[PDB]
Amino acid sequence: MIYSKVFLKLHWGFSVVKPLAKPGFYLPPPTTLIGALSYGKFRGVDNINYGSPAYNFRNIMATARLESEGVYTEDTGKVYIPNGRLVVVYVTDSISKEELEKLCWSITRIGCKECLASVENVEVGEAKKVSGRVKTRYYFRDTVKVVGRKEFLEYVTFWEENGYIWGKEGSPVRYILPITTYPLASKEVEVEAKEAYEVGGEYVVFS
Amino acid sequence: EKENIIGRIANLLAVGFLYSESPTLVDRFANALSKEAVTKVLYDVQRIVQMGIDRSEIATTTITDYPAVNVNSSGAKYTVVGYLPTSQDIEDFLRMIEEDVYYARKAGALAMSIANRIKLGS
Amino acid sequence: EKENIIGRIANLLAVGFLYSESPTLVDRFANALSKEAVTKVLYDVQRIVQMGIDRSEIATTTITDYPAVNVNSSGAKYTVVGYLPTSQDIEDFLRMIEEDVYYARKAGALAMSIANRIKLGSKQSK
Amino acid sequence: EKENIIGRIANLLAVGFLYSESPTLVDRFANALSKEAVTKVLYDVQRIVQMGIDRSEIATTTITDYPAVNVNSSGAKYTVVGYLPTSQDIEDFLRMIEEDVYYARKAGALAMSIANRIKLGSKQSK
Amino acid sequence: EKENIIGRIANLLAVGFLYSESPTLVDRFANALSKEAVTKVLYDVQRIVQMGIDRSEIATTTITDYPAVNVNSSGAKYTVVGYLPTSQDIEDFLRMIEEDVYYARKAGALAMSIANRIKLGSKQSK
Amino acid sequence: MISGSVRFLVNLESLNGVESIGNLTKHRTAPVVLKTSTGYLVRYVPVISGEALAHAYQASLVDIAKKEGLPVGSLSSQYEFIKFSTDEALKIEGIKEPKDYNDARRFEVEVMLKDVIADVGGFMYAGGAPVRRTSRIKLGYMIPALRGDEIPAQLEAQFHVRFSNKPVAIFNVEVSSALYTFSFELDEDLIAVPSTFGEKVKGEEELERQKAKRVKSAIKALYSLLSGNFGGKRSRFLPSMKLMSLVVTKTDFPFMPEPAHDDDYIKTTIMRLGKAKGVLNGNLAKAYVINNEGIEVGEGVTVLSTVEDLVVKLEE
Amino acid sequence: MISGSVRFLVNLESLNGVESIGNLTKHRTAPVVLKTSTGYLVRYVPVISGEALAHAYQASLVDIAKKEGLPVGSLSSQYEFIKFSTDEALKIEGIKEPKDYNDARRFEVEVMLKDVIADVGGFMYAGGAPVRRTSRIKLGYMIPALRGDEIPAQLEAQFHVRFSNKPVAIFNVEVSSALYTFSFELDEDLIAVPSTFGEKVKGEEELERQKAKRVKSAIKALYSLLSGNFGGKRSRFLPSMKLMSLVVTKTDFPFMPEPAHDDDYIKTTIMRLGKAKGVLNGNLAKAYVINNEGIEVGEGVTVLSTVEDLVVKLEE
Repeated sequence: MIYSKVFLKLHWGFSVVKPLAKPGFYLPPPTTLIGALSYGKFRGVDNINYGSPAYNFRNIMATARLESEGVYTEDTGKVYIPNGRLVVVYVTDSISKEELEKLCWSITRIGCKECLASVENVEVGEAKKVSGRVKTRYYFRDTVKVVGRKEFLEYVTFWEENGYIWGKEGSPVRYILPITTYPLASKEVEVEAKEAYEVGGEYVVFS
Repeated sequence: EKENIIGRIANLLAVGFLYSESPTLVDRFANALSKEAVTKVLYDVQRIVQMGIDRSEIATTTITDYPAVNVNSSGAKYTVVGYLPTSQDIEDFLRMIEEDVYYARKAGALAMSIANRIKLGS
Repeated sequence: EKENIIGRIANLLAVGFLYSESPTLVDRFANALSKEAVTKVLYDVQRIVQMGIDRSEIATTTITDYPAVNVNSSGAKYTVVGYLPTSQDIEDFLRMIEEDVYYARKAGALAMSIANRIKLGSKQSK
Repeated sequence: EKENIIGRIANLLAVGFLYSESPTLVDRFANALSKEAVTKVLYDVQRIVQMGIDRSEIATTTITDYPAVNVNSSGAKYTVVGYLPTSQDIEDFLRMIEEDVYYARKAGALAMSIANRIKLGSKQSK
Repeated sequence: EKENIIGRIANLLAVGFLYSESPTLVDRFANALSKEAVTKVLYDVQRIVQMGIDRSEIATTTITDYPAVNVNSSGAKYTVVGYLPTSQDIEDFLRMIEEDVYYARKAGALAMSIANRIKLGSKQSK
Repeated sequence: MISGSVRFLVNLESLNGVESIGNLTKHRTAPVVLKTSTGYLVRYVPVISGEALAHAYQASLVDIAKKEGLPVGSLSSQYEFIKFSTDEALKIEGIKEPKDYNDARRFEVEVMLKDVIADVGGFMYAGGAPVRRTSRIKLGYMIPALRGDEIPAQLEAQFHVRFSNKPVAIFNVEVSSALYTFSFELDEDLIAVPSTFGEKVKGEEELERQKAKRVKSAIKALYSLLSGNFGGKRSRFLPSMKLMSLVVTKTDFPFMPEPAHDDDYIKTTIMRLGKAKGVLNGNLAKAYVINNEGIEVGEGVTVLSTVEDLVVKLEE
Repeated sequence: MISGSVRFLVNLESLNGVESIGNLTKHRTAPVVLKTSTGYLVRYVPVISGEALAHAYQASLVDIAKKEGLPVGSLSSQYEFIKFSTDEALKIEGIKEPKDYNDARRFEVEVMLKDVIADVGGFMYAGGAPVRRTSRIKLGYMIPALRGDEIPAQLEAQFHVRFSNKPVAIFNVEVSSALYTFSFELDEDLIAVPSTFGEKVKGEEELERQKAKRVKSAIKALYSLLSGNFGGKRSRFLPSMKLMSLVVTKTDFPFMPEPAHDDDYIKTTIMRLGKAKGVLNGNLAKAYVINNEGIEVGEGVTVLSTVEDLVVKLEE
């Protein structure tokens, strides 16, 4: 199981609108993170035999977190965090280290066209699996238990990869975000969980 | 104490509006996006109140006892219930504005509510 | 220390206003867009205060003890609580104005607040 | 060094004002719009100080040690803290005035502040 | 070179003032409105200095080395630091005066500054 | 590809308005958080959206293309960029709708030959068999630099009156003056290339012949954006723009420069260009820099003086 | 197109006013961002709105058109430029409102054959079928030059009294002095040409006949703006104006001269004009320079003496 870390510098922020008034999300879903990675190999093509040129990277695990302060504003929901930093962790085993590292440098935007994001540095390595009590900052699933004080937790709804095809709605999956609503920031939460990969001290929780 | 300061600033804006018969200073205060706009209104409203004081058309009083300000815009007699801000309230309010211009919008909304209630009763 | 300097300049402007019975110097100070306008008012207000000192109509005192300035004008008696600025306060204030003329508006707003509160209290007692 | 020169010119103007009991030279200095008016005041104030030196009514001293100038006028005793300007300070100040007459206003404002503080303290002790 | 000429003329005026104990020639020089008044003072001050030279009461010296002029007057000893003007300095200074009489006021202001500083130091040591 | 980061200085400007309240026209602002020793401060700062820039770019491209004889759509000749979206739009131009998925590519090519703007700008057709085309030019929001501990931007309201001889006439307009920075991307290599898999359809030879002219026109259209011909209210509120710093990179692989929010953003992007070429096995990498505020640049960069030289070098 | 940059020196000035406080009449002020050796700063400086300049230009155009026999609207005959915005103006002039979109062109022509002001300065009609026409002359705010570290501008207040034998009369007036700069741009290739897309409508032949006279009048109307006949409070506060520098460029392609903020803005704009003509495939580019301050100009540039010569050359 290989892991990779990437540091992104945002220009003005990201904007993803909720499916089904056009409110937006607080943090990008894993689908956008996988699509950004897939952009490095499928550049120039928009329809493959027809739902998306991204129904092939569906089994790559990804998480992301903030490192600065921002504000969520509806004026079409947007998340303004200019000059901020984003840390993205990719965990997978489908491809070797070289291919993941090459695709990691080829990220251009997160969400829509205006949400450009440069790349500052990357790291590649081998991860280890643990199950003891850990502290994490990345968001995880709803079914994961919590031992600490419930004070900085929010509930969101994301979709599986089934939504990659047009004319079809993805399955609804609940997610828990360790985020402060105003101002926008990230906080640490202690979880027990069953599977956690150590990617450099900042344990990533998946189930 | 922040709410008391905002309330005293709202009383000053309401007295200035009732005396001048103009909403323009309250509109400028409620739409302020900088400390410059807020501070300019705080001067201009106090300058209007100073003229009313010199003419004896604005005076402090008590009413059943609560502190109040009587305003004569001619026969149109108005009474605003509460205190006017102190120099320390203006200084502490300007410090609140340097942190968050929202407090100018809050004071403007309160001032317009005071003035509207008094104009309706009159 | 910047707030103390601004407060002492505001006391000088308030004393000059109460003694002269004219807002014109405070109006000029609060509307200043250049160091020239600010410096001209700082001279003219101190020149008014100097005449009040020579006539013994402006004097430093203590009141219950806080430092204060007594002002006699047209048979009215006023008391401003606080110190007048030093030469160093004027010089440091002029340096603050050379960086940002905003400090003249802050001092003018404070001076008018001091004068208004004193005039209101004096009219109520009469 | 420009501020030190201005401060020493302000001390000279304050000594001349306290000794002569006349603001006229400081008024002329602070209202100057030409190098002619500034230079004329710099001569006239030094000529007044020269008479006080010859009468032993103006003397340099130290006070707790800071340099100071003692001034005796009409039975009043005043002490201005600081140095008087050198010939080089007058020449460098005149060069500053040839660039910007603003420095005469700055020195005049400082001189009046020094004189006012000393006059207030002397009246309070009496 | 113009400032050096003015400084040497100021040294001549200061030496003449300290030796004669009279400000009258410096007053005439600083108030001059014509080349006639300036030239008359330049003669009269040099005539006073000539008498001091003939009496050996005015002499050139070096002091720690800077050029200086020792002046003995009424049992007082003074030392002016610098050179006296040359004939060429007087001629070039008169040409400067024919263009602008301002240079006489500048030299007079410098001369009075030199004399005042020396008189103050001499009174303090006594 | 071509990437660019540009810094602007604008005074007494009102280009992008927002919803009017009462008798007032308001400017577009966004919230930012600034760090202080005491804590954090939330401030509202004026911005300019990325749609007006796209509209100006498309209008300039239309104007340039109609001079060289390149095909232009009927509704795009008029400055109405609805594009071939619904059936009513296709009816005026005279294009039959796609039959099924397998024919989709053909439809695209036909559209791609009847309107240049639909090619470079991109189009979307909603219906039973949708067709897509991503824009070849990518633009971002114009936000003033958050540099140091001070935001160099303001926003005031101005009062205006109309004169009449029979009073029975008042409005307010918001004006601003900031120091803007914006970045953009363009891919001249993908111009005149279809974006749908399948078998080649008759008519691609015309696209191959027109590729060079379309690329030249697309590159030329950047001059209007880099010269300041965007936004509105230019009849009575004409702004005063000026160029301060500009970095343009031409490569053969994906790359973008650093945002122009710091005082030293050219050295970083040059070093990152070198590092990225080291890893992605690139061949071409060139950087052109225009400097007017006297910030540090680095070594290994050609220094220009104007924007016209930049366009000439890009075309060459 | 004709694009110009002009520098003026004005002393003891008050032509533009804003809301008054007490007995004080205030002068319009705006924030400006200026660059110094220590970085960037924000200052408050008196300015003059461009609407006064537009009103003066339109009044001069009305006078010239009336003198030369060109048609002038009934409401526009009096110096009240409401144009055709409201229904009362249409009723007074006697023009039927448009019925649907297809009739809009006709309405525009009816407006365009009656008042030259509507043709040149544009107009707006709001209703079931809105009609728009952008102005053919573009101006901006009058801002003093932001040169060096010190702004060459000053503002103060003045004291005035009214005499009376029976006291029962005191006011203050704001007066400013500065070195103003401003730029302008007018497109004479679109004068007397309809802007709304549609079919041919009877009455365009008269517009084609009068096009030359309309263009000549529009060019002549710039003399008032270039001379100094604008602003209010001229009865007792007549200002002292003196031209210092002027650059005028005539091109067949879009172009914008450099703002008059730096001492060297003529050589730069001439070089930029040459390179822009080279790169944009133009066919006409001429420049005229009036200099009275002895600054650098360049080589191969026509030098004039007054403004009337420039107007005559532009007309010819």
